[PDB]
Amino acid sequence: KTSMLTKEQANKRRQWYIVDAAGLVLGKLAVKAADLIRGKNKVDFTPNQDCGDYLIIINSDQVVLTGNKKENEFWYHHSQYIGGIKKVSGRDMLKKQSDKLVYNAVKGMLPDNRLSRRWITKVHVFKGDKHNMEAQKPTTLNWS
Amino acid sequence: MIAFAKQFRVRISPQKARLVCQLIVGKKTADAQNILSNTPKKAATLIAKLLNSAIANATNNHGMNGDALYVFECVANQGPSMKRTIPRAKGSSNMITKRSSNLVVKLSDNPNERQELIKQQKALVKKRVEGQQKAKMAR
Amino acid sequence: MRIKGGKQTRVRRKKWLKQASGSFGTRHASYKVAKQTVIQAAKYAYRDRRNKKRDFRSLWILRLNAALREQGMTYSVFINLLKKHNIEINRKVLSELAIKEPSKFNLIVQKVKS
Amino acid sequence: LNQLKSVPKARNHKTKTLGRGHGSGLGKTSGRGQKGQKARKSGLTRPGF
Amino acid sequence: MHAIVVCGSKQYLVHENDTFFVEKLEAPVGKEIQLDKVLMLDEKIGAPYLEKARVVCVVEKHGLQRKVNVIKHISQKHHLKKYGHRQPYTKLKVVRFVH
RNA sequence: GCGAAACAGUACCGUGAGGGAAAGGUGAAAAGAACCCAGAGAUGGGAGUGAAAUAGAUUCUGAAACCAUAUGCCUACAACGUGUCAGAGCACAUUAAUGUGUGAUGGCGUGCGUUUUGAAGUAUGAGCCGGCGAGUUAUGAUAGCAAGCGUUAGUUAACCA
RNA sequence: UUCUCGCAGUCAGACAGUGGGGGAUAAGCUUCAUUGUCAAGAGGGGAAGAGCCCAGAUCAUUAAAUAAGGUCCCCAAAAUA
RNA sequence: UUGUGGUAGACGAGCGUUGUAUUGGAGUUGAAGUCAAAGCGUGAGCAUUGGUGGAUCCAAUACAAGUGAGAAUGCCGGCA
Ligand SMILES: [Mg+2]
Ligand SMILES: [Mg+2]
Ligand SMILES: [Mg+2]
Repeated sequence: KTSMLTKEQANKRRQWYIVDAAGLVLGKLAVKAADLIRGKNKVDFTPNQDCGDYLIIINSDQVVLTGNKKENEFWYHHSQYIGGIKKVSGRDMLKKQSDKLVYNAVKGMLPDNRLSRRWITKVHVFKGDKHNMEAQKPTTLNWS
Repeated sequence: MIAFAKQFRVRISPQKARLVCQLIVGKKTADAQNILSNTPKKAATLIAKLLNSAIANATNNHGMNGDALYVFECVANQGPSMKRTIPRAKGSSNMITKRSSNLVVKLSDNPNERQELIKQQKALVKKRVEGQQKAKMAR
Repeated sequence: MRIKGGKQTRVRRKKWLKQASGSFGTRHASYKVAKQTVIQAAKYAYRDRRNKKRDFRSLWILRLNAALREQGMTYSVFINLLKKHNIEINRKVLSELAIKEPSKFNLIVQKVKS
Repeated sequence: LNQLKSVPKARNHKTKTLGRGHGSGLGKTSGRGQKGQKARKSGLTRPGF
Repeated sequence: MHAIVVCGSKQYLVHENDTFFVEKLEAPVGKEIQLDKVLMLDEKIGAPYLEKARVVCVVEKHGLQRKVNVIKHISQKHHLKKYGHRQPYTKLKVVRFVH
């Protein structure tokens, strides 16, 4: 037998953050956001305690998709009815709803799980620079 | 200090008696006799008499205070059943089973009366471990 | 000579039922279901008694990767820096626990820089 | 010679009980195979056949 | 303060006055055993092993771990083999470590 | 075990020949529970007899499925062959043990017999519990193992005492 | 793996690679010779697959090095040119 | 030192039950059976304590069998 591995439990302390998503791309931003939310980079990562930090993403509509994807790759959403496919294009997503784009691109990178739906709510994606979350005193770091 | 009262094989269902026995349980006796008389159920004329008999048994026999009483715990356990045959189309003869109920009502006097049952439970295991320990002296 | 033997059957079934307690619904009542669930639970025990040492090593790798990524090198480079230079058999967990008592770990991660 | 403890040298051999489970082997099929003529009651046709 | 020690086949992070369980050592209760292999005693890292360094422990007890009752059962194919296991262990604590 | 421990070839089915069941135990002895309260009454709760009334006429013991009550823990954004390996918090404290009950949360996970090339199976059997229930016997054949007796060996059957 | 003696079981096979027949160089088709596997066999890869690749489970360990396959996140692991 | 996956299937060693025999022995200062418990065994299985219960029973060696149940659209009873 052996010494039991150490595992923090309800010993969580989470600090907010700010990243200005000015000219980043979608997916490269999304993996960094997903890891920051899960606390995958924490030195003491307990796989079942939501040991990860909060996150606020600013200037969502300025994010960019490489290549001609803006006219060729579609995002779908289906109601449970028939003929309910709503099919929108990257150019239309970067204009009509941009925060929903980053939100969905982040959520899919989390595991099918019971904290995933509780992790994803720690991502606040404002479309423009201004916000009402200055009260929480976030730090600020570039490209994460 | 319980002073129960039991009626056996009443011709009512166990599952219909449990509906009014739920009404009466945990409530004081002044607002049990009348609240049980006033409800429109067959399972109430059969429990008003039993509850009043329990009142009288508590007051006369054991000698409790009365206006401190409350219905401690109510049930309708399954009494013996009766099996009968019933005709059908083409002669298939299903079996009707008449039910019954062994009603019993307990009336406590002190408001707690529950930690005491737990106390007896705990004593019944304390003496088991104690007898176990006194028999570890086999040296 | 006739032998009935209701003692032994009940004792055996009692052991099987006692094995499965804390089971949902009838799984702790009926014996026929209790045996199925005990068999299945022991299959899962046999599989997990191997999957857990399959997974704990992975967890140690992950919590070592995270610690090294905040010093300027990756785990996939640290292992070379243990085997080839300064041949060390320090285990793959304890180099993990040393972060929970850090500043003795930094001595490791700067020791292999030689 | 102490009937309270009377022992032989060696005669008590493996009694193949055919139908009492699998742990002893020789269980449900009981050594009769699977689903042939021999499997059924009274297989084993006429000796010279 | 701390030390890392190879007892049995498992490496242990061990301080003063800690009780840990290792595999059976064939040594009676109360005697002092000097675990020989050691690496990273105190800021002093032996590469293969830390030479001339021991950790001195007093054995506390020999015990049997909780029963593990393994049953293996081919599905629908005439097999229900059963087996039980109680891995023995020794619990022991450190007194002080030879420099 | 006779179908049948008792008023059984009864009750019951059939027009008729005929078919054809189930169930026993107070206590040593009725001392079968006078009397009181509630209630219409059965009955119940005290009393009383008695070693015990959790022996009370529902009558030796009294499991399980099953139905209700209750301390302790969890559960009302959650995809679940229902458990397992980790693991918090909570509440207790033992056939003294790296302990017990529950188990927010992570990883993992398509039952059992049967028959089939192959079944989680949109193939089949089982509603659940308990009991009953399926390679024996007589007389001979061959083979293995052990024993007695032995080189003009060995061995009795029926029958008789 | 040859010989003798006791005791059976089996005679509904499947798929992948290879060489051909029937078939229409159609079939997860059918019939053969051959090499494996499954049957009667779990783990890892394959997203999920009885039959492919690697392999061949005495039991426990919260130990280390590897095979096929693979290293942005899900999912453990990589960087340079 | 070489091994220890496995259905059909061959072989070996074994646990348990009911009773008989002799040998020891426990029992109204509470026997078997029955539930409960945080025990011991490689498995079949085996103890310890307490409540209930109210008279038979346990171990050692042989012997003999109506001897070991999850499945038969199984039979009987009960219950959902
Ligand atoms: Mg068959
Ligand atoms: Mg079977
Ligand atoms: Mg059908």
